Amino acid sequence: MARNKPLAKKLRLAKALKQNRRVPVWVIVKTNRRVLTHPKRRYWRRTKLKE
Amino acid sequence: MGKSLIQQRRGKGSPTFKSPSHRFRGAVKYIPLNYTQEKTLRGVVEEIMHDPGRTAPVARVKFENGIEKLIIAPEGLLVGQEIYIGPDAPIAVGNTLPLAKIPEGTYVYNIEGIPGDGGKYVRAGGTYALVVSREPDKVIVQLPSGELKAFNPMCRATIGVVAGGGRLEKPLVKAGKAYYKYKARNKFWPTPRGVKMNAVNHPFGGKEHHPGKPTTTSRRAPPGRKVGHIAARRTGRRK
Amino acid sequence: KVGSAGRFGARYGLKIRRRVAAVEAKMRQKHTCPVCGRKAVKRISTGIWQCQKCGATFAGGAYLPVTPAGKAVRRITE
Amino acid sequence: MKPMYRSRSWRRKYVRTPGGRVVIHFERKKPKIAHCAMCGRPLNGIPRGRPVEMRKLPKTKKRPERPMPHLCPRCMRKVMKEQIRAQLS
Amino acid sequence: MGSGTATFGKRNSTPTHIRCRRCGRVSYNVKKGYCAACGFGRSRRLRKYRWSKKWKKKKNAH
RNA sequence: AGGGGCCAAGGGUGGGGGUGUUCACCCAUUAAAGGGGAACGUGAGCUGGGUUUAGACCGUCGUGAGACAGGUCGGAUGCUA
RNA sequence: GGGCCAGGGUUCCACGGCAAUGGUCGUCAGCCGUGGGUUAGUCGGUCCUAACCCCGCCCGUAACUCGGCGCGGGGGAAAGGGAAACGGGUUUAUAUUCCCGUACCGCGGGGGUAGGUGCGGCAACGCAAGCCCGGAGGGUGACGCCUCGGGGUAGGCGGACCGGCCGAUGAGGCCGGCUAAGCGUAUAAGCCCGGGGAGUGCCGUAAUGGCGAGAACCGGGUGAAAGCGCGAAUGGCCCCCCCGUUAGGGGGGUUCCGCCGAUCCCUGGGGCCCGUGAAAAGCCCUCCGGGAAUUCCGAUCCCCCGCGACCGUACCGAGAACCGACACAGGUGCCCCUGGGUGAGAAGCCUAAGGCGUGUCGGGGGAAACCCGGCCGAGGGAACUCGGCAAACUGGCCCCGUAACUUCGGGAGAAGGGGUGCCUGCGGGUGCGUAACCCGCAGGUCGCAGUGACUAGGGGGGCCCGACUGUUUAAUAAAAACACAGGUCCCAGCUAGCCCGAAAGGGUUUGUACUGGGGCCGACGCCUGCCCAGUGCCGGUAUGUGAAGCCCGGGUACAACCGGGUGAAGCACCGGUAAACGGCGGGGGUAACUAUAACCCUCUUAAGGUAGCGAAAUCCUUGUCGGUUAAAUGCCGACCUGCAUGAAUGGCGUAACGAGGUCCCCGCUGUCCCCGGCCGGGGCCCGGCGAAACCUCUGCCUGGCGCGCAUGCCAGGGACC
RNA sequence: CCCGAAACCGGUCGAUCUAGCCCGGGGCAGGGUGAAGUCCCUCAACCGAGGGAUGGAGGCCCGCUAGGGGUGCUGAUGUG
Repeated sequence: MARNKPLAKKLRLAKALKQNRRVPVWVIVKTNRRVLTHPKRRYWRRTKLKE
Repeated sequence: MGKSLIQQRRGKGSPTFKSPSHRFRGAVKYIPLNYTQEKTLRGVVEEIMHDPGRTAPVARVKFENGIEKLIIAPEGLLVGQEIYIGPDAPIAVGNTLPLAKIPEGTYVYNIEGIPGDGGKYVRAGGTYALVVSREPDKVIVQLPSGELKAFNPMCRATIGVVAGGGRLEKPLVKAGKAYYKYKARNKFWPTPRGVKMNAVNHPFGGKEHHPGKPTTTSRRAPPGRKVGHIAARRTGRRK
Repeated sequence: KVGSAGRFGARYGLKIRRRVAAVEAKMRQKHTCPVCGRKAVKRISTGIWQCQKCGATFAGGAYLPVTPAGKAVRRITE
Repeated sequence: MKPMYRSRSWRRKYVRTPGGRVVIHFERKKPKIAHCAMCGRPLNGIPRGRPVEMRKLPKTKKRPERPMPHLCPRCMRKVMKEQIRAQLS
Repeated sequence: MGSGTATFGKRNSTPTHIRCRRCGRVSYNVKKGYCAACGFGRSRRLRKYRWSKKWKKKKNAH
């Protein structure tokens, strides 16, 4: 099917997805150069996981 | 030194060496809680099936107190034969009665060794025990090996012979058909020889075909060194 | 000459296939029902024989309905 | 559908939509013949249907009128002869 | 097994190891029902050892 | 037509049959079918049959593991200067 | 190419871009940025239970986060078992789920009537079920193998009609013509039932075969798929003629007849067997019926009101979303395996629906050498080489014919020889009436060649080994090795033997001598001599001997201690035992004649190599002789004195069989004499892109020397980058 | 002084690789040969003889079906 996620696993996948953003520009102003790179960036292909 | 051997694996009860118990069929019980004396008990052959692991045919019997149990099938049984259990069972084939109640010089199978333990003796295809002599003290019965064991006279047994004779009369034919049989039973196979097994694998025999030390082994020999002709009294076929 | 031994081909050697041809041939023979007496009994399975006419199923030898050992039991008497 | 292998509960009829899409459907297996069991014969006046279908179908199909619908009339043809002999003596 | 490693490796596909209900590391083996890291399923206790493993992360945390 | 000796390397000094064979044995030719050296010329050229891996068999030896320049089948030949 | 499981995890979808990423560019994208999307009573999860697992308890263990049994409970298949649904429409992205239509599960009401808790028919049997809590029982759920036949229809194709199109001539071709799940009403070979009553005994199936425990043969009954109608004039295809920047639309007509050929799917027989081939949830029936019944009751019959706890659904699913670090020529399950032509074909080629030209770097040199794939080579026909390795040849199909050998099964598709196209006209078979195919026959006739392509065995003989099929060093050895069927020796009476375990306990064992455990040998055919001296095993042991204990004596105020008897297994000792491990010898002398020695002496150490086979998968050695080659350290046959054979540490021999070792013959052939030319991809140049191995230095050559195998020291010579 | 290896041992962690064992499922174009089994005709008193059919077995053959294996080329690659 689907497969075939468990509800929770989708919660976890969703979280990893959240971590896989790019910071916003304004924080960056607030910082005035700065913590960047966002360090977690996870690529779907590039990386695994956990499950 | 070398690994545990082929026999030592067996003893673990690990699964390559574990009998299936889920494709296999019932065991014999005669049941002594309704006793032999003050009998009450006849039954009807409900069906006859082949039991895989006995390599013999077996009977389901429907008793008239309402219990269903298997009894190892006699030759020349019909489905709808009545089998009786007790001493006041008729003296005929497939009927079960105590040894004392059974005549001398009649063929008998499924003999008890402790009264009321359900048959622990003569439960193979086509082979049969002979009642040679009977005395109220002890009844001596002659076993399939030619060898006489004394049993209590209040053991149960069934009159007749087992069914499924000729069993080794027909050959096994090929390695395929044989493979098929061993799955039906349990018997570690294909089984090779120790002689071209390496010195690690097996106590006798090296790289090439020749035995190490003598094949013939002690009766006080170690576990894992008791392979070959075990405690042989003689060997060969000559003076 | 060949029996049912033709299945084997070239193979198994004389004695086994000769045995096989003989044992199967007799196995094939019409056998007299112990129940009725008409020549109905055929082999369902190993050691299991059944009479088409009466429907009786009974245990017997693997190849033949009756073995020489089975025959001995009848002779001692009830 | 979700079963791919042609397993037993799986088995297939071709179905047409008019769309002309032509999609595979599973079919329920076709009926095994209930027996007398007292002597093995397929029973007259005893249905065939799928074991699910019998739930939502009628009971008339599921029996004949005579006692023990499960066995054949001739096998019952034995049984009454016995029952009376039994009341008589 | 030896070489031809590419030819071989179609399993791993199946998974036998996860984020654990108890610890949260990547070792709750679905098949055994055992966490390799924490020891959940196996034991009431957390896995901890003289060598250690578990301890090392904790000290490191301090 | 030889035997034996001197000068002389300019040139020539082969083809096949057995053998893993350098050697050697033989055949038919040939003028003659010479010898020796070059990492016993020549594997960042080939070939890989043999010698001396790991599989196996026989003989001998050895209690046995196991061995043999005894016999024997099979057993990879990397690199963009 | 289409749909999906695992697995991945936003890769999906839109908009805006290109710094990075993509084996090159990039305006594209799977990248970057920013937003958004997976909706379920009727799909599946969830339920059941399997092989099996865990927990408590009992018990073990020093003890446990350890351990096996026995109880009791609970868990275990997103391809087992199993309640119920399809079609069409719509979205940027989702949909059997949202919408529309039609259908329906479970539970819970309500209202009627069968129902004095069912009436009516001799019977084979009729439906508008059978009041009821409870537990019981019984069928069905429910299961191994492969043919053959019977049915279903997805669907391939000719003819005819209706439109669209293409179009020398206006023909022929292409194309659209569809009907769902759910219902209602019908299924019918199996399988029962009456009548009848097996005459040389009859009859049937494709077939085996049925019958007097009911034939032949007549009427019934009875249980898969299938048809029609509802569903449905719709809807969905397909056109036509008008409205136009646009939007939103409108009116129309066709939407068809047969007959014919098929995977699968479902249903009977039948063949098989030293695999005799899980459960339960649930239904359906029945037994009893706790109670309620006549003001009654009940709702399987109708019709109708209400409701649906929870998770999942995106996309990919692959020569770029998986896994291999890589978008890797790898390799991982199913389903479409019946598209057309072909032809035995799920084959090749070509071609249709469908998909793509991102198996993601381009261009140039007619492109020389060299290298990979591949094409062709006269004459000769393996002279090459360890070796015909490689390669070639044969080739499909039909007909003829077919040896040695043999386990009579096979060898065998032996071998060898002939034929095969198109056309024109016939005949046969099956059927029904000229369909759908298939099998033959005659005539005419073209090419070099008719399996013209693609597909497509070279053959023959001796020998060695191993019976075969299988397996083997996953990844330098596929073999002769291994298994193997067959044969034999051995052990055990089940409270066993053997084996596992620290222990409790456990495997075999739902097992019981036709068992089941352990070795040896390794199909068949003929056989398997001889030895128990040595080793080993086994049985036994008066006697000697043989520990600790106890006893007695001595010693010690006790004790250590010392001595003797008593001394079990064990040893010495006796017998058996080689299909247990193993062994199985030497000299001399002698026969009409030269040869040898059938012959006769002698001694070790138990016995003295027997049936066989042998210069061997035997040193010397290329023995010798013979075959075979012109010529053969080969092979083969023979002799055989075997350096250093031999009988279940199996001997010999062997049909059939082999990606096994070796040898010969015929065909054939660029392996060779002896190489050429061609073709495509590289090479080589350009443009863009862009690494590695490794790195004291460097324009030498020759000799001498030197760690004795130098560019660099020494002496000459060559020497522009 | 510093570095340097093959071990050994103790407690742990793997059968998603792979080996065998078990449950429950699935896959495998087409073609050949032709056994037992069964039947008939003609010819013979019988013994049998000749012919043809039917059936359909195989650790079976052919096969680049799918799939499994991997012999030779000691070819191609051998910083793939």
